[PDB]
Amino acid sequence: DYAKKRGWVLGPNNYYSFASQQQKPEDTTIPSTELAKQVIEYARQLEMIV
Amino acid sequence: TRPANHRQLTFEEIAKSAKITVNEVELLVMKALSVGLVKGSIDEVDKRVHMTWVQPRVLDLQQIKGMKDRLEFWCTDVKSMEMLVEHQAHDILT
Amino acid sequence: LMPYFLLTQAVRTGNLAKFNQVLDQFGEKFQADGTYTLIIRLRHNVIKTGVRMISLSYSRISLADIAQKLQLDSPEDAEFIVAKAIRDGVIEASINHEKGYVQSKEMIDIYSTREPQLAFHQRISFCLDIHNMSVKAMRFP
Amino acid sequence: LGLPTEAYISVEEVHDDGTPTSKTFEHVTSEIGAEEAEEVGVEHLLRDIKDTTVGTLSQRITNQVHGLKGLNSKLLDIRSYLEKVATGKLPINHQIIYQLQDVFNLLPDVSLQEFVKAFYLKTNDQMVVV
Repeated sequence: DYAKKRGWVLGPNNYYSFASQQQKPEDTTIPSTELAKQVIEYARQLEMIV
Repeated sequence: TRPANHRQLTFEEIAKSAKITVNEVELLVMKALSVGLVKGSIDEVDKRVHMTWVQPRVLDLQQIKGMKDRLEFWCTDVKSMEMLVEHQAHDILT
Repeated sequence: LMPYFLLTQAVRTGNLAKFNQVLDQFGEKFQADGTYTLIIRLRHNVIKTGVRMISLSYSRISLADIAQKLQLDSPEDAEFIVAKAIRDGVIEASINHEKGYVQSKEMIDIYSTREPQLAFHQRISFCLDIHNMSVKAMRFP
Repeated sequence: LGLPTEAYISVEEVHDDGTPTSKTFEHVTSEIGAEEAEEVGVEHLLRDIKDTTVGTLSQRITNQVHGLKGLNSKLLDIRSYLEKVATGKLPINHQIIYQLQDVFNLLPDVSLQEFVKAFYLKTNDQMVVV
């Protein structure tokens, strides 16, 4: 029953199936589109008060 | 041939393609560097050559049609950024 | 001091009998305060603190040892309780389900990659908000 | 987009491995100058319309936009040549152009896990600003 949907093998003693390993994959160095937003916003509230 | 991302050549591919024994590949590469055809640098202990380059080669019309699209992406990208900044900050720059 | 100090003192130590003694003594006061959750859960969640201490000190330990360190008398239920603790998020360790091996997470990677500036953004929001609030309500007449 | 003037000088060339030598121009870099008692008249004429000498985020920010305009202009102008040569409307200037545009596509950079470790500079700007 578990074998039909869950991973591993049904009593094998050497389970083979899909893995539940998780990797962050945060290599990307480009939050540039939003971080630029933030900076422009700071410039926005340094001005427009008169 | 290789797509810039993988510009590191293992010794074994060189030896296989030039039909020479492994112990000699170093000297081959060194000769090239000294004449000035290519200008990478080598690490013998991982046994990889890391190549950056300066020499062009002759190119036919099919490659030209090809690289036109690679160039074409760049202009859409630039225009997207200038539009983002104009909209986000017309308040200040006016 | 009279009830709560005797409690936390019993809790850090492993004396269950003294815990029962204090409970018997001051249950009336505890119910009078309307905070009688302690017997409900505190009595049966003591082992969490022991697991936390183990997390803070050691970094690679054989689970066959925690049993003698936390008087569980068996390794398997120790595996169960540690697994439950990690799922609950009290500790982020990992287990080698092969040879009684419990290992801590990776070392703290670095304290200056994208986690810092996330805080300075909040502090700017605060500071600029305060300055605007201050300047607005100045000199009504 | 930019400057009003161009300057050119005439020189012959080796031209190739072997095709006839000829005479054509080459570009030389150009700049606009000033001198005492010519700038004073200019500054007087331009008094009505003026801009901030340095600017405080109202002049630096505009500059970046202007720069992006210019860059995109050049990149679009490359098409009008390279596309029509791909149509075969005009002959290939194999000798020069393609070698330079191989160099170009070689020279960009990449975000390669080592460069992003120079993340540790953004945060040190912020803990002096914010």
